[PDB]
Amino acid sequence: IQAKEYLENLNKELAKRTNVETEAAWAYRSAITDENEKKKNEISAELAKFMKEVASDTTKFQWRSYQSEDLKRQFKALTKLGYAALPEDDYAELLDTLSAMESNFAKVKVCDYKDSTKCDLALDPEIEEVISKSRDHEELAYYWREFYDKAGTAVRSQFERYVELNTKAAKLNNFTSGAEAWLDEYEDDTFEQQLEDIFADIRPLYQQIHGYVRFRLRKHYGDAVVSETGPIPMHLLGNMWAQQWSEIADIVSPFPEKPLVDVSAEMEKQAYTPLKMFQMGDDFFTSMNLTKLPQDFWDKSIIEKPTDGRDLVCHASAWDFYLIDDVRIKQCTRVTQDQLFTVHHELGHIQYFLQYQHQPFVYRTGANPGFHEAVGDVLSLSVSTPKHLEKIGLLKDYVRDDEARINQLFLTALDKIVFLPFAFTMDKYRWSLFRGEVDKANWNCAFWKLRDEYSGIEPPVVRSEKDFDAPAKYHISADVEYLRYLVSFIIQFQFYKSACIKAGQYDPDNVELPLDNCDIYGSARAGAAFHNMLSMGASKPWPDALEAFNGERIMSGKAIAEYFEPLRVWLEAENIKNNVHIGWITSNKCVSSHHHHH
Ligand SMILES: C[C@H](CS)C(=O)N1CCC[C@H]1C(=O)O
Ligand SMILES: [Zn+2]
Repeated sequence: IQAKEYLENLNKELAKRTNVETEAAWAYRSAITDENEKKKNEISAELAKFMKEVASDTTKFQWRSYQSEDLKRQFKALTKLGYAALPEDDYAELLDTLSAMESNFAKVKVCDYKDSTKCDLALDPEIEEVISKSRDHEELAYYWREFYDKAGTAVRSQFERYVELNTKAAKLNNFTSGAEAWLDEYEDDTFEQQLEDIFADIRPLYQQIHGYVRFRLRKHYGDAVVSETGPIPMHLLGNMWAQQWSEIADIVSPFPEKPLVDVSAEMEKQAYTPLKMFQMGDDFFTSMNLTKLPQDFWDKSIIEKPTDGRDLVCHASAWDFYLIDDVRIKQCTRVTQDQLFTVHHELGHIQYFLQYQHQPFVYRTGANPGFHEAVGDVLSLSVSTPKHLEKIGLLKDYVRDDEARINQLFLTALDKIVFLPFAFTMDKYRWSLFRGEVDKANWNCAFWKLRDEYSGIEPPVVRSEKDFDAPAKYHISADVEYLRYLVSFIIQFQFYKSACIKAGQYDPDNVELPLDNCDIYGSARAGAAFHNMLSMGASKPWPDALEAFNGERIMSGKAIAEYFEPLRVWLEAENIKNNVHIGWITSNKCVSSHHHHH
């Protein structure tokens, strides 16, 4: 019998019913009120029951024996019930606990280090600016400590029941745990190992940047503050979680003398605005014959932090309302070079949305979560190059010295190479929890030992099992899988390298056309490749989506390394010239107790 009629009917409903859920999720996250929180959870509970019933109806159709896939593909996916598999009581309890951590994160406020009266400083604007600009280790320590105690510790209990229900829901779907359930999204039994492999190839590179940054930081802050051979004290790497270090390029770039690609201040001087930035981002896509932003986007998107005293979630995000042309972004945008990439990052999501609207709801997602987080980053890479920044006048007079090129790759290494091990630890940690590998009595150290092993970083002050820091990371609090980023930072280079080749910008043979300097801006063959891939949306396992992009079907490290080759070689020499220590000894920042009040 034909269920193509069934599925078509059903997807159309799901897309209708998810629309409702999406408007409540979006109202909440634009204005955190209990009422909005209640409506939001209400809708999901409702949707959850529909799914349960929709799931039992499919027992009618024995698709495990059907003929054509796609159809046979839509059932395997529509019957994979996530948290909705949980009985009524638990699903609701999960939503509550899930709401608790999300709003706790977003509602954090600390008191200004030099004015204990204020206490209205928030993470997005204020704190992120301090961690990023201050050069007083004691002040960055203050803000580190103040933020991790509120954002992580305060929500340890909820986080524990979250893992419990997460696990419960995963066994309810025939998965080993929540861990193996996330991995399933990549449809490949050897995925984790492929990633463990690639990380190994780039690690050596990671351990040359590490010792170097540590060299300057220690030269700048001093021996007493940063020690040689020891892991790098966070709070000093310019990022609350140390996932990216570009913010401290003013003190660790090898050539601050040679032009620094810091368009950030030339932006502010030119009166750049959030709106202008989105429009610039709209341009790149249309330049590539990609789809232009629809009218609902400019009408509904929130692109600047609301000015009232209301609470909201401001960790940038893009929304697919599952209709036709109703896509919106919510960003607390600021005029700075990092935010500029972010806009593009977000538009990468929007693009994908538009690219697969026609697809049956079930397939309206990304081929492999990795693909979703990479689109917009590929354009960002182009925008970051001297070529494209001069072309738009955000870099007046610039000379490609040679040692100016080193900066152009080094400033990129702090966000792209450096990130690889951070994102890997994020899920390795949550995987070890989902799997019963760790004892609740060691939950907070496993996280730090893990930040130690892979990143060589440690907290500003001693923490203990009394604290719980993992939740200080938005995604841990909001339950958002993180492996998608690791995969993105790898393959986004695979995309970029092919785009530039299809575009007349990259030639491996001769020079004058180096990978780190193509712009693909205005490239039609590029957007073309980007259309064959995006338009598919989950309709096929990812090896097929990629193959639609460049004929290849494998994920590899042959992209970042080739891109950062000139940097890697420049460092080895430099590290011997300065006698720079490589590698680090285990950390002494995870313990338990100890006070001097007798
Ligand atoms: C806003 C995006 C997701 S749409 C995000 O969370 N990113 C982008 C890069 C890293 C990571 C982060 O902020 O931790
Ligand atoms: Zn994203």
